Amino acid sequence: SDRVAQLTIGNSTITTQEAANIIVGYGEWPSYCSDDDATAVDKPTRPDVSVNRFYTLDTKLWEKSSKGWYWKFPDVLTETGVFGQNAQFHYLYRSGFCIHVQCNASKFHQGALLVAILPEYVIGTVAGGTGTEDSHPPYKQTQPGADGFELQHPYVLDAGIPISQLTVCPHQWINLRTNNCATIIVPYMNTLPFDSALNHCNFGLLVVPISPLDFDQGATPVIPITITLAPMCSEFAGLRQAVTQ
Amino acid sequence: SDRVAQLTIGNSTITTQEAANIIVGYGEWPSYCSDDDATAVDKPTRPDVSVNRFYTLDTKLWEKSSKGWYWKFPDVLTETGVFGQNAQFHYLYRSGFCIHVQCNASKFHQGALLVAILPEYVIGTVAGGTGTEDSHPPYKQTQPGADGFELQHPYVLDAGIPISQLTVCPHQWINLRTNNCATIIVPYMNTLPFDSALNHCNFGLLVVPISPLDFDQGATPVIPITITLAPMCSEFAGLRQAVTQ
Amino acid sequence: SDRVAQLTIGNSTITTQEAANIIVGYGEWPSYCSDDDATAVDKPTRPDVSVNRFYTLDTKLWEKSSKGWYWKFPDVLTETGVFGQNAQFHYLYRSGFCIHVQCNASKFHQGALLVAILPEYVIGTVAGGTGTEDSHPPYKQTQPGADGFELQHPYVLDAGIPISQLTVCPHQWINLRTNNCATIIVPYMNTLPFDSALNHCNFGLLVVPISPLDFDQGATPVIPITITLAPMCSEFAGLRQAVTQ
Amino acid sequence: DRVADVIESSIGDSVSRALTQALPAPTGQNTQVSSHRLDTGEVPALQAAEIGASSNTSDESMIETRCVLNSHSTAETTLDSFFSRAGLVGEIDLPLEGTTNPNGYANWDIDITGYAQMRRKVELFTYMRFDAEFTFVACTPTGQVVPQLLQYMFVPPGAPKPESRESLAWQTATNPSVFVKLTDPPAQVSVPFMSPASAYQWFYDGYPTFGEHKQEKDLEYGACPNNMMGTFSVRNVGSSKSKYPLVVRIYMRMKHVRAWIPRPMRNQNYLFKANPNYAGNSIKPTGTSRTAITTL
Amino acid sequence: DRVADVIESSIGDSVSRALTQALPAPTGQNTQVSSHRLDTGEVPALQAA
Ligand SMILES: Cc1cc(CCCCCCCOc2ccc(C3=NCCO3)cc2)on1
Repeated sequence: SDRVAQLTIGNSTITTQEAANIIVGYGEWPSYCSDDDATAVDKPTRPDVSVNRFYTLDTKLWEKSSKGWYWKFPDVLTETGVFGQNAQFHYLYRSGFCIHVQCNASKFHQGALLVAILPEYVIGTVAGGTGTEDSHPPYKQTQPGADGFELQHPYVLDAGIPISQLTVCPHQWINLRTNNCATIIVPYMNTLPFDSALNHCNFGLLVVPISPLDFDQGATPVIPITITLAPMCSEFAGLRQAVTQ
Repeated sequence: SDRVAQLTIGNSTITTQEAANIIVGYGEWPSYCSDDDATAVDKPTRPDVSVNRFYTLDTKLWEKSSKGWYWKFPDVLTETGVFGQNAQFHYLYRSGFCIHVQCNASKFHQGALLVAILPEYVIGTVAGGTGTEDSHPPYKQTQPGADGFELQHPYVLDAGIPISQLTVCPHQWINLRTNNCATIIVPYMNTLPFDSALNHCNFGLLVVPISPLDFDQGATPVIPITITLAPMCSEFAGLRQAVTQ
Repeated sequence: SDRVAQLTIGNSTITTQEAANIIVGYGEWPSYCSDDDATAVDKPTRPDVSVNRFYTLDTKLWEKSSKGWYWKFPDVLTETGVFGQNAQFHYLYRSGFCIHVQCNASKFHQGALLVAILPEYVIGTVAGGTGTEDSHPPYKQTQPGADGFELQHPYVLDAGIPISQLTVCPHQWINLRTNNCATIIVPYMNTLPFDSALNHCNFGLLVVPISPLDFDQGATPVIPITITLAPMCSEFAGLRQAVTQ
Repeated sequence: DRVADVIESSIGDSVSRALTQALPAPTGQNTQVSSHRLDTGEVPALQAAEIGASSNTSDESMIETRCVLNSHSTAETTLDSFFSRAGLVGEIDLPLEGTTNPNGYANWDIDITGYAQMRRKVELFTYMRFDAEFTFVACTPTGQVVPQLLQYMFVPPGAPKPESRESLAWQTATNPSVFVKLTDPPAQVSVPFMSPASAYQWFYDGYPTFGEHKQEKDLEYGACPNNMMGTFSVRNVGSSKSKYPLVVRIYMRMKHVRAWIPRPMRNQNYLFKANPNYAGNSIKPTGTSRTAITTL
Repeated sequence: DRVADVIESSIGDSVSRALTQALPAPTGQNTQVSSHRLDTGEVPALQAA
């Protein structure tokens, strides 16, 4: 009664028989915005079930040489579903998330993925190699939406910070000999009650292989990793027309 | 405390470490015949332990192409043991059963057998193929005793009825990745308090592979299926000489 | 909550995830010497943590043809650690033991070791083969210390007694399909409150393969067996200079 | 005032934990009624020998049983019951002509491991404490009873061992002697548990010397001085030749027995006293043998 | 006076064990309110056919 679990939100239900408990980001469940914390004077929309549900957005293939991937969050879920819509029509957005990364293999396979939540995950460039050029990461890299982006220098999280310390962040590992999925529940985290789901990304989801995937030849070599996230306590205010970016 | 089990009757004890609970036919434990339900005025014999025990009657080999087998019941246990005797000497017989079908394989094997109890399992012929001939199934087919009989058209249970629906009958599956045996406990079921164990068969035991047996070559290929049944609350009345049929 | 266990003494901690309970020799925990059981009038030393701890003394390799090994006890732990010292400086010694033999393999390996504690384990010679010569086992054989000694005729425990009966002694088996370690806790057992740790060995540790090690080729063939013992309630009296033997 | 780890420090607990208690077993256990049990979760028949404990499965849970009031006694299987039976442990010759024991006297080292029947019984346990009744049956080699007077003297280790039939030690001023005619019924005597240890030790895995332990001294491995009770000396009471060839059979019967640490029963033939040596080439199986495990 | 195994001998019980009871089903079962449940240990959706 700790390795098996079921997550049910909206009209979606995730099952898992090898999970390793659930992490609750910074030990705080997602809440709605207080009356004294808010400033936007208009009564917000709380679609509830139409947006607070499990969107299974992407699948990556883990290979004996994969570097790792990340997904910026507020964004990843735009354009997809009713959530996407409310995020485009409204200026202000607010919401916590239930992230469930899954990836299974056999008892004869081995490997270990680090799954973390890095708030305000600002990306940096290699500065033209030498460090004299003041380059900047492109829209395609800082806000990749679904499909995420692949890391080029995971050791420093493409941002000059050691991944060795990335665990001071809500994390969970996917050790194949132990489990087959991670489950983080992040609350809304920003220095503001609401912000634009479009141009600001509250945090990134990191999935990095720290202990390389490996298996004797002959065992199914296609080992996918699938991301499934679900917004929680979604609130929207500041209604205008629909906006893409 | 649900996958392991021990069944003890008479002087026989069955052990199992991968069973999947016990089914009790139509939710009713086998009982003796009430004083107001009976008609036979003679005081019956209730041998108890000498006949209420575990007879391990047969073994079949499951093959990547097996069609399925059945055993008619009241009968299967005749000629074998003290039960057999009381069934031949007495006209009237009454009794419930504890059927335990077992079949194990490795964690590297796979397959799934359907194990059902079909009451009044009347067998039918293919009617000479075309359907113009009014043929009838032979004694060797309708009352095969132990050794059972192999199905020729399992899809219709050799009786023109879909096996797809056979589950409205006390059943249990033997999925190799899950268990290694089925356990059904059928009560006496007939429209009469007692009947002749000889010419009437209260129900048949069906064992059909719905998901074919399969395994990579090199793994032991002899996968047996063994039937073990035990009468319960056996009662006999109407004593005469011994009769075979 | 019975297959996993942790043993902590002194500054040593043993972990095990496949153990099969703990045996307590003759159902008695090691105790200190009573005031009415003792005779040595000098106040003894009870080093406690400096000697009551887990010494991991030896490793043997189990092979498809290994005969078995033994270790005489009081002795095995001399020369090694602070225990060793107190055993050399003092004439009188007293102490119980927590013996933990470990040996793991894969779920694809198979075998079974008998692990027993034989008190006053006197060794005997083959008597020159014919039985006319009154030979005697050498110091190197009766008191092998760590490294133990290999049995030459395990069937008779090199002492003319059936190993088939060796189980009337505190024992435990290491069946590879079941566990990966044995844990015996022997109390001090002698006909005296204290005795010389040097020239008297209270009991021997037997580790014999009764069901031969075996595995299909290609699976790691180096299967070690490691002995780890820990003195308990060690007491020493009769202090003089240091003595080796 | 204290340091806590000192106030706790359970170091110095003289009492043994136990875990098990002794219960009354005057009769064999009775059998209570059993009935069919068809249920998941409870599996008596399933055990794990690895643990190291004997299966605790009751007849009742293995088959439907009747009720039986077992009043069979267990008195005959006690230690006093089992061991308190006289048996031969020593034999002594006092021949007229020979090289064994002429001169009319003999010194028998008190060691009961010289006769296979009795030896095997006791070697069942590692330690044993008890009193004993020694009986001495003397007569000529033909079993013929003769009018001769002997003197049996127990000589504790340290006392002067007689060097001749007319030795001074036969004054037996403190040693306990017994004078008997071979025509009188066998002499019999009660002997206490005399040992510096708390129990005699059939097996002593170690040495007594404490020295070098070379090859020439491996003679002492297994020799425990707490069992060397001294010698038993006998002599025809006189100055001249006995006139008759004698033999004394020594029978010991234990009583007030306490035994501890049972060990495997002797499997092979015995070769020497206080030494478990066995014939290397003639290592016979414990029991009988068949032609196949599938036939009787 | 008796033999025990005869005093127990449940042989002759005319009543059937049951295990299940019949309940009133005049209408179809109603649907009560549900909310999100994110917890380990409880898995309704998981069954064993
Ligand atoms: C009168 C009179 C009585 C006697 C004989 C007294 C004999 C008392 C004997 C007690 C023997 O206890 C034994 C314990 C152990 C062993 C032993 N032999 C091999 C190692 O153990 C032998 C005897 O002599 N005279």
